[PDB]
Amino acid sequence: VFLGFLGAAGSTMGAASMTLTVQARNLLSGILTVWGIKQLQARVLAVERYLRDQQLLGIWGCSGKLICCTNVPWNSSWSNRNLSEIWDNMTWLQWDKEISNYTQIIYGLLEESQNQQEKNEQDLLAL
Amino acid sequence: VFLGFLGAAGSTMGAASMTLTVQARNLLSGILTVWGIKQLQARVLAVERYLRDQQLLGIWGCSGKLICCTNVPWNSSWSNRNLSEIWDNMTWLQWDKEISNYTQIIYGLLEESQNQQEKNEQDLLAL
Amino acid sequence: VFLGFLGAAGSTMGAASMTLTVQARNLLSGILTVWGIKQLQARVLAVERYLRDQQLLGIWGCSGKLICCTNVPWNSSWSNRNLSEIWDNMTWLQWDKEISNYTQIIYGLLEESQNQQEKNEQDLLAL
Amino acid sequence: ENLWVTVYYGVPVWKDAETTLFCASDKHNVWATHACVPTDPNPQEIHLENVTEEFNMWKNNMVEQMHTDIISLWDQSLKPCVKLTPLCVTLQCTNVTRGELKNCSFNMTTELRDKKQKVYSLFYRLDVVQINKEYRLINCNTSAITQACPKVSFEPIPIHYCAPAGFAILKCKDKKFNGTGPCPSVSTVQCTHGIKPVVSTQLLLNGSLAEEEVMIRSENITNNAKNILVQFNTPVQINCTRPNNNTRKSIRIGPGQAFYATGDIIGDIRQAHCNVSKATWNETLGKVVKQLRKHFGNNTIIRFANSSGGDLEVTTHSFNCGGEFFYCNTSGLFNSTWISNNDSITLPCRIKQIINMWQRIGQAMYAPPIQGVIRCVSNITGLILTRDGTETFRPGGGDMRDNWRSELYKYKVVKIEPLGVAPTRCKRRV
Amino acid sequence: NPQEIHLENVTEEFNMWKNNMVEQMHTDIISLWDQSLKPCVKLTPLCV
Amino acid sequence: QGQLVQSGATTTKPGSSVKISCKTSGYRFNFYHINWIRQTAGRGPEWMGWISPYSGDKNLAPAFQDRVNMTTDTEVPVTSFTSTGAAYMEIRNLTSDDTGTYFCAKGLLRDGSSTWLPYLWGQGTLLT
Amino acid sequence: DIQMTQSPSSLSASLGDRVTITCQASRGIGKDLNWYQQKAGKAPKLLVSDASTLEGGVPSRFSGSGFHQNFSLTISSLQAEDVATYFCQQYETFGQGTKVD
Ligand SMILES: *[C@@H]1O[C@H](CO)[C@@H](O[C@@H]2O[C@H](CO)[C@@H](O[C@@H]3O[C@H](CO[C@H]4O[C@H](CO)[C@@H](O)[C@H](O[C@H]5O[C@H](CO)[C@@H](O)[C@H](O)[C@@H]5O)[C@@H]4O)[C@@H](O)[C@H](O[C@H]4O[C@H](CO)[C@@H](O)[C@H](O)[C@@H]4O)[C@@H]3O)[C@H](O)[C@H]2NC(C)=O)[C@H](O)[C@H]1NC(C)=O
Ligand SMILES: *[C@@H]1O[C@H](CO)[C@@H](O[C@@H]2O[C@H](CO)[C@@H](O[C@@H]3O[C@H](CO[C@H]4O[C@H](CO)[C@@H](O)[C@H](O)[C@@H]4O)[C@@H](O)[C@H](O[C@H]4O[C@H](CO)[C@@H](O)[C@H](O)[C@@H]4O)[C@@H]3O)[C@H](O)[C@H]2NC(C)=O)[C@H](O)[C@H]1NC(C)=O
Ligand SMILES: *[C@@H]1O[C@H](CO)[C@@H](O[C@@H]2O[C@H](CO)[C@@H](O[C@@H]3O[C@H](CO[C@H]4O[C@H](CO)[C@@H](O)[C@H](O)[C@@H]4O)[C@@H](O)[C@H](O)[C@@H]3O)[C@H](O)[C@H]2NC(C)=O)[C@H](O)[C@H]1NC(C)=O
Ligand SMILES: *[C@@H]1O[C@H](CO)[C@@H](O[C@@H]2O[C@H](CO)[C@@H](O)[C@H](O)[C@H]2NC(C)=O)[C@H](O)[C@H]1NC(C)=O
Ligand SMILES: *[C@@H]1O[C@H](CO)[C@@H](O[C@@H]2O[C@H](CO)[C@@H](O)[C@H](O)[C@H]2NC(C)=O)[C@H](O)[C@H]1NC(C)=O
Ligand SMILES: *[C@@H]1O[C@H](CO)[C@@H](O[C@@H]2O[C@H](CO)[C@@H](O)[C@H](O)[C@H]2NC(C)=O)[C@H](O)[C@H]1NC(C)=O
Ligand SMILES: *[C@@H]1O[C@H](CO)[C@@H](O[C@@H]2O[C@H](CO)[C@@H](O)[C@H](O)[C@H]2NC(C)=O)[C@H](O)[C@H]1NC(C)=O
Ligand SMILES: *[C@@H]1O[C@H](CO)[C@@H](O[C@@H]2O[C@H](CO)[C@@H](O)[C@H](O)[C@H]2NC(C)=O)[C@H](O)[C@H]1NC(C)=O
Ligand SMILES: *[C@@H]1O[C@H](CO)[C@@H](O)[C@H](O)[C@H]1NC(C)=O
Ligand SMILES: *[C@@H]1O[C@H](CO)[C@@H](O)[C@H](O)[C@H]1NC(C)=O
Ligand SMILES: *[C@@H]1O[C@H](CO)[C@@H](O)[C@H](O)[C@H]1NC(C)=O
Ligand SMILES: *[C@@H]1O[C@H](CO)[C@@H](O)[C@H](O)[C@H]1NC(C)=O
Ligand SMILES: *[C@@H]1O[C@H](CO)[C@@H](O)[C@H](O)[C@H]1NC(C)=O
Ligand SMILES: *[C@@H]1O[C@H](CO)[C@@H](O)[C@H](O)[C@H]1NC(C)=O
Ligand SMILES: *[C@@H]1O[C@H](CO)[C@@H](O)[C@H](O)[C@H]1NC(C)=O
Ligand SMILES: *[C@@H]1O[C@H](CO)[C@@H](O)[C@H](O)[C@H]1NC(C)=O
Ligand SMILES: *[C@@H]1O[C@H](CO)[C@@H](O)[C@H](O)[C@H]1NC(C)=O
Ligand SMILES: *[C@@H]1O[C@H](CO)[C@@H](O)[C@H](O)[C@H]1NC(C)=O
Ligand SMILES: *[C@@H]1O[C@H](CO)[C@@H](O)[C@H](O)[C@H]1NC(C)=O
Repeated sequence: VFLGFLGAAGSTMGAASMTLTVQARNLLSGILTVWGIKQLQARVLAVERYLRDQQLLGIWGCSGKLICCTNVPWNSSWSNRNLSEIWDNMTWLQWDKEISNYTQIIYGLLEESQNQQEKNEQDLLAL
Repeated sequence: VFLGFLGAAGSTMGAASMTLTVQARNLLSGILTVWGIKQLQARVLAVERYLRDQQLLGIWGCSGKLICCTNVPWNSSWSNRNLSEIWDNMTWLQWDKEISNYTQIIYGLLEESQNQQEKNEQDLLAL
Repeated sequence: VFLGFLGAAGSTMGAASMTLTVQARNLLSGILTVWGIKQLQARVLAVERYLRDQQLLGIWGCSGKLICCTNVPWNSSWSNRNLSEIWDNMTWLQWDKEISNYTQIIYGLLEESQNQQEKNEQDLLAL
Repeated sequence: ENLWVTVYYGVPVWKDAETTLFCASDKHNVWATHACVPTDPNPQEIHLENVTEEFNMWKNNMVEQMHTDIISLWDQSLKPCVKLTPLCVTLQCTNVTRGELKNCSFNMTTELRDKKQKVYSLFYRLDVVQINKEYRLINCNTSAITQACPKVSFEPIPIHYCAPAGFAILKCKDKKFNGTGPCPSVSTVQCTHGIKPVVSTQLLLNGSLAEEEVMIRSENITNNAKNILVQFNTPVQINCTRPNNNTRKSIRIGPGQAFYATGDIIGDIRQAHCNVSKATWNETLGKVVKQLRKHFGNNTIIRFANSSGGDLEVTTHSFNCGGEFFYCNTSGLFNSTWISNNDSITLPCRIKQIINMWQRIGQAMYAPPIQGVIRCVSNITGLILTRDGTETFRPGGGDMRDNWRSELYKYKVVKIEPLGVAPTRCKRRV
Repeated sequence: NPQEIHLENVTEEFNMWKNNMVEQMHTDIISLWDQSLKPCVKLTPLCV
Repeated sequence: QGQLVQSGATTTKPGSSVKISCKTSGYRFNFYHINWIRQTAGRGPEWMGWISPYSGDKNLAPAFQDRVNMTTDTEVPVTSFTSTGAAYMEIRNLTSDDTGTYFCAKGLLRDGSSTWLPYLWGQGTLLT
Repeated sequence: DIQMTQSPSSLSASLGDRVTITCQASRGIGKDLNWYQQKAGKAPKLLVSDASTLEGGVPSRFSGSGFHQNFSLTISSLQAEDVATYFCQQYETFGQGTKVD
């Protein structure tokens, strides 16, 4: 099936996670007059917001990945939910709300876990 | 030899394929007055067209690659030409014309072949 | 310790090299009125300078890397300094001055060393 | 257990935001629709199954943004046009052979700066004031005045507002969706439907209808100071005409500066007016009075009255027809009292020319006269009522953003945030 | 340093009579002409 | 994570039919099945059937297929992820063998192998 | 159409006592209630708007709360300058007033 842009918004986190490229395509293209400056401001805004998400993927060792596995172990303080009660029960919309507070913390952990990982790889290849 | 920007435009697809970084460098740098707004419109246009090619490479698992090998098998309906009659006979200009129609189809195949590849890698590392 | 943006500017090249993500974060976000056009010109300038550094990392096989190891052997004409007298003696500021002349040469060597590396990998997978 | 966080790029999640939208469309019209991006012939509408979103048409920023965009495009379309400040001179006016339109002669500047000319022009009453009787244009003591360029059209052209890349617009498919609340059926679109920027008063013209039943919307309907935005489901047709055969007369008032004056009437002098079907307007007022009881009582009586005061723009069905700004008396449409349980209405409409458009005091516009006989046909698809603080509802308006709100209720601007972190039993290698 | 790269073996179709550079240059000059007359004095009092 | 209140103890006599309600809250009604289960005197517990408020689909045991009237309304949305629903249940050929406590149960998950499993229950209703 | 029942109509307390006044609504009004203070021979002064928002410049001893149908205005530690008539406001309808002494 082909649900469309945000088609799986109401589907479960597991279902939507197979339709990632759907939302990844339309993030950069889409699904001195008044309109002239109004459009230019939007064309620059789209690029800035895109490169910010790409910037975070880059410093997490996830550049080029849609599904990216990391080294940060899941702190149960963030959410003490079982695996089967998340990917087959919740929607990404609900999940983003429940992890609203802890999102900024995870973003830092994913960063130093990458600068230490490549610092280690620089030593693994020092022989 | 150093042919220059588009130097191998008339050379064979194999010859030009060794001079990829030549064309890759000058894709982003180059080889309220009237000119002021005329130049700003061009500086934004160059970035948008660049990130679109990078966006496609990213969702094909080719981000960072110049020569990228995939999993989509070559449908002979697209072109029933032999390997030696392409890379040592044709020029990329001719090739882009002969594959004009089927180009949009290949671009979709290269996308899901990557979202299924990483979905599989997420399972290979689930143990 | 957390020194901050450019905190290790006066520290040794080895110390600063562990604080790369610090400077990598604030390279894209930060640490028709007069101000309106003055700000738009800056928002475009920040993206162009960012993608230029990313463009060089891409054609060096370093896209996504903070510490990237290459194949170009260090020519002692560039700097005939010992390893321990660089990473534990000099600051990146001093180093950029001493390698000012030879920087453009290294940037070319890192490019063809990548187009030949992937051309070789295209043959390693031709069987 | 063994749970590590994993990064997901492209997750269907969004937040309520507000960004700068841009236009799309399909002589130059005031709304510069030629400068907009072409409307795509394949309009992608994706339906969001299982999704339930909260809407609030009364906080919508698209409305506040559209309203300043129109104002911004209005001001843009008057810069190159001629300034009628030399027209702010003493006029000698006589009636025309009741007493509404006048016949005014003045001394005017020619193309040479040392020569005058005694020209005459006709003016409606509402454009002049006294001091042969001596008159003067209405705007002279308040604002400069700019003649609308006679090649731009006031025609509402369908405009589509589009969100940038990385944003989306969420429609509302709920056929009975009132103002606020959680829309059960939701879909996502890249641009809005073809919205015609019809500037009107009291009676919403040429707009989009309601499916199923006639809706009624308001912030607090118990609050008398909140306009009721009633939307019809069946359009009642209204026909308007200025029947005078007017003529346009160019007057060179300077180098390259030509003021278009009303020459003379060719034939009968008649009244401008509008017709609505008294039957169709009776059954439409009934549909409205029905849904009015659902909020006020099955036994209370619902009464309609005309306006109770204000300026001409709000006390009358103000609108524009073929280029001339009508102001119709509506007392013949809101004069009914409803208990618990060929025909034509005709409205006397006046015509003006010095119009301040929005509420700006400082930027007046002279609409040049339209040659020929003006008649236009349009649907009144909505209404803007105001209950008296027996519950009596009287028409009203003024704030032009209620017009835009009557077509932007279905939509909402959201910001796509595609990065999602979630745990699985996955870890990378060494 | 004006870089001119010669395209060996290449053969391109040209049509000077459809060229958009011409149509673009012509409105650029017109646009620069109009720009260079805004600050200048208006001789309308001379129309006497 | 919400309540599933039911009707009262309506005691009739054999031959008649009884309609038991089940009004939901605190959760999206259309996202989970509604199971019906009874524990009578004479046997233990017996699973009657579930119905899918979203798809409208119904699956019930052969021991009650020709007796049970299983219908659902449509949820009235409260918030983005909350609604209020209602599930109905009737029995045709009623006897004294069918005397017991009856419950409704919300399904366990939205996908997987335990989608319809009676997880969140009501309070019970005493029949004849 | 709405009816606001303010209670009590009058009260008396000492300097430093806690005083509370209630306004009951005949049906749900959300948080659309405003509290005023009017002294003898003076115009009213806005104390609380939107049920529970203290107006600027009003001394902190005042406070309000309520939602749906039950509302209240509280003066923690009564003072001498607080002798006035207090009334709630729902749109164009006012409470009958409370005379503090
Ligand atoms: C919107 O939200 C609704 C409600 O949350 C979602 O509906 C739920 O979808 C999930 C997955 O799509 C369903 O779970 C599956 O259930 C089937 C059981 O169905 C089988 O048995 C039924 C009764 O005998 C029968 O009706 C089914 O037959 C088909 O035809 C009906 C016609 O009515 C059709 O409606 C059905 O959908 C069927 O297609 C069918 O024979 C179960 O078999 C599934 O398990 C298999 O698959 C999982 C992997 O998904 C695997 O792990 C298992 O081991 C097994 O292999 C699966 O559990 C759920 O029942 C639906 N209803 C609820 C939860 O009330 C809907 O999907 C959402 N859509 C979007 C777009 O977001
Ligand atoms: C608004 O008000 C303006 C005035 O400010 C009106 O303009 C005047 O309109 C009148 C008619 O209503 C015009 O008068 C007519 O002038 C015609 C031109 O003839 C002149 O030139 C000839 C030379 O060829 C001379 O011989 C002659 O004496 C005139 O000087 C005449 O042909 C008309 O004659 C008619 O009337 C006479 C007497 O009534 C009859 O005997 C004739 O047979 C004939 O029927 C008439 O005199 C006047 O010229 C207009 N002025 C200007 C400046 O144009 C507008 O008409 C008025 N508009 C409206 C809508 O109310
Ligand atoms: C509500 O919508 C109505 C229709 O969408 C609007 O009616 C339109 O009104 C304008 C101006 O009032 C008309 O434009 C005029 O057209 C005539 C000639 O049109 C005739 O000839 C053309 C040939 O090109 C033919 O194609 C047409 O069908 C007509 O037969 C010109 O002389 C005028 O200068 C002016 O351009 C529209 O034609 C008219 N449309 C229709 C379908 O009647 C109405 O104005 C709107 N109401 C409001 C308040 O905005
Ligand atoms: C146009 O006709 C009207 C109607 O006769 C005139 O209005 C009269 O104005 C005088 C003042 O000069 C009043 O005393 C009368 O009472 C008015 N009559 C009516 C019926 O209102 C008006 O003066 C005429 N204008 C011109 C320029 O002749
Ligand atoms: C005024 O009346 C109706 C709106 O209800 C419009 O006429 C119908 O338009 C729809 C879609 O445009 C067509 O499917 C119908 O066949 C039309 N009906 C008839 C009898 O022609 C009409 O265009 C409206 N005019 C406006 C909005 O300017
Ligand atoms: C309105 O008046 C104009 C003239 O003021 C009329 O235009 C004339 O039309 C006829 C054809 O019917 C032509 O032969 C004339 O040459 C036209 N005159 C001018 C000056 O152009 C027009 O017909 C009138 N229309 C109505 C509805 O009364
Ligand atoms: C408004 O005008 C329209 C068209 O000018 C009128 O529609 C006409 O009605 C007659 C009588 O039913 C029909 O014979 C015509 O065929 C209709 N015209 C069209 C184009 O369909 C309408 O009756 C007028 N309504 C009012 C209230 O004035
Ligand atoms: C005016 O409208 C607002 C918002 O539409 C109403 O506020 C809601 O009131 C209900 C019932 O009192 C509450 O359950 C909601 O929580 C309120 N929502 C918000 C955002 O405040 C308000 O009640 C209305 N007031 C009147 C007098 O009708
Ligand atoms: C979880 O987070 C808290 C602070 O948010 C921290 O103190 C604790 O060590 C963390 N636990 C694990 C297992 O990471
Ligand atoms: C985040 O912090 C706020 C603080 O007001 C709290 O109310 C909320 O519950 C927190 N989020 C979670 C998921 O606990
Ligand atoms: C080639 O493409 C056609 C449609 O373009 C498709 O039906 C066919 O299966 C393809 N064959 C292979 C081998 O991929
Ligand atoms: C692509 O389609 C067009 C249809 O007009 C056809 O003429 C052309 O030959 C097709 N391309 C190829 C390579 O066959
Ligand atoms: C060092 O560089 C010089 C020119 O800069 C070159 O001739 C020489 O071969 C290089 N030596 C090595 C070892 O790369
Ligand atoms: C670079 O070249 C300049 C030429 O003026 C020279 O002075 C300088 O010493 C050179 N740099 C190094 C590091 O030798
Ligand atoms: C035009 O100016 C002359 C100059 O004396 C004056 O007599 C005449 O009345 C003026 N005309 C008008 C219409 O004011
Ligand atoms: C402008 O003139 C009118 C005459 O109708 C007068 O009533 C009004 O007070 C004046 N307004 C201003 C701002 O001078
Ligand atoms: C719209 O409908 C919802 C639910 O039916 C209701 O809560 C809300 O009050 C309605 N809006 C108005 C303005 O009555
Ligand atoms: C409203 O009606 C009354 C009586 O019918 C009338 O006196 C008044 O002028 C009317 N107002 C308007 C604006 O038509
Ligand atoms: C509107 O018409 C009524 C009678 O039809 C009249 O009494 C009233 O004065 C008119 N409105 C105005 C503003 O004159």
